[PDB]
Amino acid sequence: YPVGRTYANITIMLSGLFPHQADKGKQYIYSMYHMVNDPFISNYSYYTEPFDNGFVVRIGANSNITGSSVVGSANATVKKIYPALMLGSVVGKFPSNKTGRYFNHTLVILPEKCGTQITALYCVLQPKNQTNCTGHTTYTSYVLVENKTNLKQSLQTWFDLKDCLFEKKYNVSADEREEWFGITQDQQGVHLYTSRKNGFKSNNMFLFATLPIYERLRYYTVMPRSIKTNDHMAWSAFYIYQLHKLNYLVEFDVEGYIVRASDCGANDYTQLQCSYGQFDMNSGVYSASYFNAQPRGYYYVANELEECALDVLFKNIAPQIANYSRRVFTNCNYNLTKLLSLVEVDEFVCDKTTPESLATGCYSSLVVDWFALPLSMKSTLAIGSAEAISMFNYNQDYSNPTCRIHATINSNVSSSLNFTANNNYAYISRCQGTDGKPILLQKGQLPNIACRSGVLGLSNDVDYFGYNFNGRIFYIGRKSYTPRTSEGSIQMVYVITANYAEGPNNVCPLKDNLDSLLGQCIDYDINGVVGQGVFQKCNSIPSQVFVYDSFHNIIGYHSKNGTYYCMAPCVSVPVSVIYDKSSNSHATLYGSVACDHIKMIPSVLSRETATKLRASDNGLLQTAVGCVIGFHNTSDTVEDCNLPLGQSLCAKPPSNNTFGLAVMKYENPLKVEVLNSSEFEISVPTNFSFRVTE
Amino acid sequence: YPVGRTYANITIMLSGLFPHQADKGKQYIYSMYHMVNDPFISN
Amino acid sequence: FGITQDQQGVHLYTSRKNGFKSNNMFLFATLPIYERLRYYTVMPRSIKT
Amino acid sequence: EFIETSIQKVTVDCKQYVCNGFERCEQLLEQYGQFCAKINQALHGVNLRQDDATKSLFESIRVPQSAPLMASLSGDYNLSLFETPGNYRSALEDLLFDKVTLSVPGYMKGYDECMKKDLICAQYVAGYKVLPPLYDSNMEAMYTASLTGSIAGALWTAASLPFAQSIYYRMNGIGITQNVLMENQKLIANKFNQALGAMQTGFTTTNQAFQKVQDAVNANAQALSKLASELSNTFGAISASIGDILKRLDTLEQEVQIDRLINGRLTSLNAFVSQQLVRSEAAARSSQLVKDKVNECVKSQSSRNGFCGQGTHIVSFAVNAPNGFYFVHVGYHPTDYVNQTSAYGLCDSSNTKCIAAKNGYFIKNGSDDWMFTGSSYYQPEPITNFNSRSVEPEVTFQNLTNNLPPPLS
Amino acid sequence: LSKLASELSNTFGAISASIGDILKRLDTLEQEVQIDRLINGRLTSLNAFVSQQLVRSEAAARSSQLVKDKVNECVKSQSSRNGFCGQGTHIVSFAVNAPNGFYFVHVGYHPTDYVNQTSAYGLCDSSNTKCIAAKNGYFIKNGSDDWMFTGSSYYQPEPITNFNSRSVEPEVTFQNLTNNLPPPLS
Amino acid sequence: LSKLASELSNTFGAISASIGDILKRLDTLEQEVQIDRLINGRLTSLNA
Ligand SMILES: *[C@@H]1O[C@H](CO)[C@@H](O[C@@H]2O[C@H](CO)[C@@H](O[C@@H]3O[C@H](CO)[C@@H](O)[C@H](O)[C@@H]3O)[C@H](O)[C@H]2NC(C)=O)[C@H](O)[C@H]1NC(C)=O
Ligand SMILES: Nc1nc(=O)c2nc(CNc3ccc(C(=O)N[C@@H](CCC(=O)O)C(=O)O)cc3)cnc2[nH]1
Ligand SMILES: *[C@@H]1O[C@H](CO)[C@@H](O[C@@H]2O[C@H](CO)[C@@H](O)[C@H](O)[C@H]2NC(C)=O)[C@H](O)[C@H]1NC(C)=O
Ligand SMILES: *[C@@H]1O[C@H](CO)[C@@H](O[C@@H]2O[C@H](CO)[C@@H](O)[C@H](O)[C@H]2NC(C)=O)[C@H](O)[C@H]1NC(C)=O
Ligand SMILES: *[C@@H]1O[C@H](CO)[C@@H](O[C@@H]2O[C@H](CO)[C@@H](O)[C@H](O)[C@H]2NC(C)=O)[C@H](O)[C@H]1NC(C)=O
Ligand SMILES: *[C@@H]1O[C@H](CO)[C@@H](O)[C@H](O)[C@H]1NC(C)=O
Ligand SMILES: *[C@@H]1O[C@H](CO)[C@@H](O)[C@H](O)[C@H]1NC(C)=O
Ligand SMILES: *[C@@H]1O[C@H](CO)[C@@H](O)[C@H](O)[C@H]1NC(C)=O
Ligand SMILES: *[C@@H]1O[C@H](CO)[C@@H](O)[C@H](O)[C@H]1NC(C)=O
Ligand SMILES: *[C@@H]1O[C@H](CO)[C@@H](O)[C@H](O)[C@H]1NC(C)=O
Ligand SMILES: *[C@@H]1O[C@H](CO)[C@@H](O)[C@H](O)[C@H]1NC(C)=O
Ligand SMILES: *[C@@H]1O[C@H](CO)[C@@H](O)[C@H](O)[C@H]1NC(C)=O
Ligand SMILES: *[C@@H]1O[C@H](CO)[C@@H](O)[C@H](O)[C@H]1NC(C)=O
Ligand SMILES: *[C@@H]1O[C@H](CO)[C@@H](O)[C@H](O)[C@H]1NC(C)=O
Ligand SMILES: *[C@@H]1O[C@H](CO)[C@@H](O)[C@H](O)[C@H]1NC(C)=O
Ligand SMILES: *[C@@H]1O[C@H](CO)[C@@H](O)[C@H](O)[C@H]1NC(C)=O
Ligand SMILES: *[C@@H]1O[C@H](CO)[C@@H](O)[C@H](O)[C@H]1NC(C)=O
Ligand SMILES: *[C@@H]1O[C@H](CO)[C@@H](O)[C@H](O)[C@H]1NC(C)=O
Ligand SMILES: *[C@@H]1O[C@H](CO)[C@@H](O)[C@H](O)[C@H]1NC(C)=O
Repeated sequence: YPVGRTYANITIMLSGLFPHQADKGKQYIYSMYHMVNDPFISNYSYYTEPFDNGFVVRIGANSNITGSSVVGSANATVKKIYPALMLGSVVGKFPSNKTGRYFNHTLVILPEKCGTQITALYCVLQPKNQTNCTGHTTYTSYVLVENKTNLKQSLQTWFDLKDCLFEKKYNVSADEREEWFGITQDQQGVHLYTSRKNGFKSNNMFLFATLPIYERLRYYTVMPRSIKTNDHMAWSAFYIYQLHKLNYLVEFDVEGYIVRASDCGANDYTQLQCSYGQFDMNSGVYSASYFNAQPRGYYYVANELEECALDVLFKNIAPQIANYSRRVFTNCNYNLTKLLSLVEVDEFVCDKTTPESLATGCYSSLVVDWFALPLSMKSTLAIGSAEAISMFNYNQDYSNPTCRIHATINSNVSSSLNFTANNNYAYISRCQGTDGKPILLQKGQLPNIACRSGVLGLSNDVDYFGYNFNGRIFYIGRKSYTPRTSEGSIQMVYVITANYAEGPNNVCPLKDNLDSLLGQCIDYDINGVVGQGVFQKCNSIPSQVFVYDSFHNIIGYHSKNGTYYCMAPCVSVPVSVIYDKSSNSHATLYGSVACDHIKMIPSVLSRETATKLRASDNGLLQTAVGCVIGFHNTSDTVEDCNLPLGQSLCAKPPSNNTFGLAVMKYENPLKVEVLNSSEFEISVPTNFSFRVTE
Repeated sequence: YPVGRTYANITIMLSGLFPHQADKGKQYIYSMYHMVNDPFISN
Repeated sequence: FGITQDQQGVHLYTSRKNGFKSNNMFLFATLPIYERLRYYTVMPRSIKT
Repeated sequence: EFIETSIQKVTVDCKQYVCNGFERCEQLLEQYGQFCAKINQALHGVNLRQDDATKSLFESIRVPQSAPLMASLSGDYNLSLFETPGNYRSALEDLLFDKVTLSVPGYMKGYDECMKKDLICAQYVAGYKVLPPLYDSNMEAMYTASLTGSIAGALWTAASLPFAQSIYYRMNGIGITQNVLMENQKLIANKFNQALGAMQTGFTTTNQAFQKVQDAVNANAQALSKLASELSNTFGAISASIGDILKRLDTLEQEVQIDRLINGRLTSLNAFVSQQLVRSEAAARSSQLVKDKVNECVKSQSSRNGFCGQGTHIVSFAVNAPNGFYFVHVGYHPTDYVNQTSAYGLCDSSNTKCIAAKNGYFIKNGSDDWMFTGSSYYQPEPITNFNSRSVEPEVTFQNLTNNLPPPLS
Repeated sequence: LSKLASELSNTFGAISASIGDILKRLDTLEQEVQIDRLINGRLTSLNAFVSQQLVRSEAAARSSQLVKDKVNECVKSQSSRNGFCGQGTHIVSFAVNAPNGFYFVHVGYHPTDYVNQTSAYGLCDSSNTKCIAAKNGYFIKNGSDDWMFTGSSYYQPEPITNFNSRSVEPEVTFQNLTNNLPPPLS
Repeated sequence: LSKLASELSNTFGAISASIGDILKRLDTLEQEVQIDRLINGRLTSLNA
């Protein structure tokens, strides 16, 4: 049941953790003692199954009947037995080369006193170096055994508990009805769900415990349990199903319980139900969506070129802000770790990008602007600033993705790679001309050459100096600053501008197959172009790589080896579901597509159509409107059709269980012939009947 | 040609640096030496 | 032939690219000149007869 | 004159259109409600209503009796434009479907050439699909051919007549007198063929009615292009590709950019659905109009001006069109008029019995000897009991005694 | 109505669909940003409802004119046109109320079995002086001669009588007969 | 006509209904943000 919000008598779409439809799960059986007698077990301590968003256990079921004892050959009444789980984060091997050992802290769930109390202790299980117990060279398995009348005292024999956090005890009333138990881990902890909340009158599960376990459990196993007593009693089998992140369409009843759901990707009819958000449907031809077209792969290629010269940022002297230097990097692969390892970044300001995505991602160029500037005046580089820095020294161009990195270099690293700052540092505090107005600086431009030459010429601070330059006199001003921290470190400012385009995208991150993923929805990352799509091999300019469409949709890819790949969106083939309400049968129309294409994309279809199309062939007919699956050709002609398929084409519902593919026939009127003679033939009735037309 | 994005068989409304229609511009012509010395140029 | 200065440098355009089958111009060079150019002039020359 | 009675039935995959199969976008779309289910139900509703409208229209067009050999067995009336000759379409239907610039999508294997090698080819990338029509192109043409073969039934209270006899009975009830038709049979057929030839040679950019057939196709194409053109718009985001937004930007700002893409796609889909509803209303009105036009003009003769074409109606032919039905109305257009005078009704001086003109006027030939002519053609003739009736005497009736017509003597 | 009512719970990208929760949780600068994106969704819903009501008013006006025509052509009098007033040939129609409109019950004349026959445009003697034509029927024949008259919608051979055959003009395609001529033509 | 003409004075959440005042009062990023919500209102008016 979805925690957080309670619904009642409605029908909505959920996106929680649910098992997929018709999942058989894993079945586990518990045995008795023989007929001294010995435990009987089923190799259950060797499997460390993955957690994978938790699981769900069908505790009980298959009860109240005459079962079979596992030992010998005998029959007895089956009773409900509670499984004991064992959940941990890291696995390993026992010192017998036999798997099933959980290192570090281990959540252990196991019932007490013939299943009337549930104990969930979470701590480390150290093996006990004895004979035939865990931790020796001679070891088969650990068995949790208990008579008829505590399980933890049987756990003390095999394992030795140490440094143990908590032990939660929960009370459960003994019964024989089928019970649902589920486990799920979130940021708050390991939630526990059971069907015994709010009375016990449904199979829905509500949260009853939240154990604090803040590292993720990745594995779980089952204690092999045997109960000391052939034809005495029998124990039920519990089934464990995995939880997947997927969508159901659920329907709540009047007391707000889930009475029916619909796995969206299971059938074609459930794709219809999930696409229209309705359970009870009317007969007709519909339009369904894909609820099983999630990506199942990955592909990444990029051009491999020489390393960009990012080492020029850490040589010569640190530039002044009045005379900063710019470098543009093209047609090379860049490694930004060479920039970010020698500096101590403590401020970044980015737009249209992030520093996490500046390291990856392919651009068309890489413009880097750097100068020395103290951190105390880092607000003068902020957007909208009215200081003298932003109008005469450096105006940032915000039309492109940028990252302004305020970083510092300590004296040890800077002295190692000869980064020095000993000359005077200054900025243009005034750039007026002969006329009394300041010369403002355009976005993304170097300082004005008339003011910059004069400011770099002087060596002392002055506010209204009269410079000459060449011709007209410019009245300039110079103000000094110290970029070096009194500890010894130097403070820098790096502005990195990234230019994206639809072209070749040559500059790519530096790093140290597609034929196996053909026909499936995959995540492709080709030359900085990301998206989703299936890939085929079509016939082939093999230098522009991405052939486009008039709507700028990518329709094909030219590989580097020479082959031409044929991409399409994962949801591209239109699907119509022919549903008949009386027969409760469904059929599928793949409109306007020839029927060779469906056989080579079975992964993106529904979960039942994939298994029908992967096991042998046949069942697919080529009509005038597409390729139908679930039909059969009947060569029957009809005059009216309640499920019109297309171009004068019917669909007779069944009464195997396949729809009949009929055609519409034109009922000819009563043909009369014209006259050459004077006499003209006529058609007169001789019998009538009243008919009504409302 | 608009760099950064290609197009193929489509009428699109562009924007950029283009010359205005029916502009004569400035016409420059080169020559040889005036009549093999004394080269002949304009200003 | 065409020229254009951007924030990434001075671009150079010519119609000889892609086999020289049209009058459209495509970028073939990007000089690393980050000073914004204000003026241009035509240098006179004369070839010998 | 052309009437457009069919909308373009399309189905849009809402989830693929809005979010392109990205789970982050699909997580953000669920806070806008149940948009995709509502849009799917609206498109299915308009498609179901269009199918029902087509079924009802063709059930109204269907005629219980027809003569398939009537259009070929005729006199000098060159009726080969509507003659059924593979393809079951007539000459005019083929001309209409060939002269229009209509790109019919491949219904049987169109995905094999749209990809693996254009609004018929952009539906597989933009996540919509133009549904195939309810009836085949041949089956619609058999309905039209049966209607055309059933035109020449008996106008009075079925019965099969030649085309020449039928247009004779139509023009007799027009007002043209009995004796004019027998004397101008050849001239009438030669005048009919000239008008049909002029309509045949006028299929250019000069007639407005065929331009309406082109504007219907252009309207459908513009609607589909407007639906498909919002996949490239960014709507203020960094790019129109959701994957590029997911790669370039952090978690907090991806919500803002993906939401501003989502709102644009929602607006586009809602505008398309509202346009489909308005076009469905127009199609319903035009379907009722086509029903009335067929049942009145094609199956009878009009007594009302303007309806069934300008002039005065004689015969009408209905053929199929790319988006609706095409009507060819043949009218009676007189050219030269003669001024005359007549009377409400003539009779003798005793006023015992008085008569009135039937389907014409009592013209005067000289100072006396009143004659009768047709109401649409000039042909004086003696007054006969089959072109006049006995009516009540009136105070405005003419009194004559020198020459009495045989009804009066 | 469900579309109008169920879009109050849509957050439209905000943190919540409740104005009070937004006012409590957020500062006065982000409150504007979140309340505005709720407001845009509500305005879109109201404008969509108003436009839909306008289109439905258009449909209601067209259908009201249609119902007026149906009543005055079907219910108060029988109709001479096919297809209208129900399929078949109209005889009588009944109009009753419906939830959102009106319900019409059209009763039609639907023939079942047909008999082929031959008839004539007119019928007169060898003198071709006066000729008659059938009224609401055709002049059928039962053999070599003795032309008779039947109804146009039911087969019943009846003798030709002056109330079911009007006198018309002679025509060149009319039959000539002098053996068993009907009393109108004798 | 009044609905067409009177929705040009609505700010739709922006600081002003005049583009020139927005360009005078805000930096580049907020100019891009605030002009777009005026643009959406004008597009909605024209489409309506
Ligand atoms: C981008 O630049 C960074 C920094 O220059 C590269 O990281 C460097 O990677 C090398 C390769 O592994 C590391 O060398 C290793 O050194 C240890 C001893 O220090 C040695 O035992 C290993 O066998 C190996 O040689 C190096 O330490 C590491 N430097 C830093 C600062 O992380 C990075 O590899 C570059 N990117 C690419 C794609 O090459
Ligand atoms: N010792 C012992 N333990 C058990 O748990 C046990 N369980 C059974 C239960 N046997 C059966 C037999 C048939 C189906 C069966 O037909 N199930 C359907 C699903 C439909 C349904 O029953 O609800 C199936 O899919 O197989 C199930 C359990 C029998 N002997 C036992 N013996
Ligand atoms: C997981 O278990 C390992 C041992 O299997 C722990 O490693 C020990 O840590 C203690 C405390 O720091 C040391 O005194 C031991 O020498 C370590 N032994 C080994 C073999 O590494 C490890 O600390 C545990 N993990 C956590 C998070 O506690
Ligand atoms: C086995 O039998 C017991 C009783 O004979 C079943 O328990 C009942 O289950 C129904 C099902 O809803 C409840 O309404 C009753 O209240 C239960 N009675 C008791 C005393 O608990 C049990 O469900 C049966 N097991 C199976 C698997 O059907
Ligand atoms: C201002 O910066 C520029 C470049 O950042 C300096 O120009 C360089 O000068 C050195 C030696 O003078 C040359 O070797 C380089 O080739 C020059 N590079 C460029 C791009 O011109 C310039 O010297 C600096 N001004 C001052 C006063 O130091
Ligand atoms: C639950 O919904 C059904 C219709 O699905 C309705 O008939 C019934 O009254 C509802 N229950 C309550 C308590 O309102
Ligand atoms: C376990 O494996 C190790 C090496 O893999 C081997 O030396 C040892 O004998 C094995 N022990 C057993 C009980 O198999
Ligand atoms: C167990 O003890 C024996 C001897 O007492 C020793 O040889 C062996 O290594 C021990 N094993 C472990 C896992 O401590
Ligand atoms: C069962 O009882 C016997 C003695 O009654 C005892 O030896 C044995 O350990 C018990 N089994 C357990 C506790 O699992
Ligand atoms: C569980 O049961 C025991 C004994 O019946 C009792 O002491 C304890 O308080 C119970 N705990 C809860 C949570 O009900
Ligand atoms: C620089 O390196 C030297 C030698 O390792 C060390 O003594 C000094 O502390 C380092 N500088 C800083 C700031 O830690
Ligand atoms: C720094 O300069 C000195 C001066 O000679 C030189 O010896 C040394 O190699 C330089 N170091 C680097 C990293 O360039
Ligand atoms: C590619 O061309 C060859 C040459 O005729 C043809 O046989 C093959 O079917 C083509 N493949 C595709 C995918 O078009
Ligand atoms: C069904 O069979 C008939 C006759 O056998 C044939 O004409 C028709 O093409 C077939 N339909 C399909 C889809 O194969
Ligand atoms: C008319 O047809 C109906 C049904 O075929 C039949 O029951 C009835 O007897 C017929 N009447 C005559 C007079 O043939
Ligand atoms: C676009 O391409 C098609 C086929 O390549 C061509 O026939 C057409 O002339 C081109 N231009 C336009 C405007 O459609
Ligand atoms: C009818 O017209 C067509 C072309 O309009 C011509 O080819 C044909 O010969 C004509 N038929 C007669 C009988 O004149
Ligand atoms: C014809 O005579 C009658 C009776 O004498 C008279 O009432 C009527 O006005 C006369 N008509 C004309 C046109 O004079
Ligand atoms: C009847 O007789 C008249 C005059 O003799 C002739 O014109 C007409 O064609 C005849 N009718 C038939 C059907 O022969």
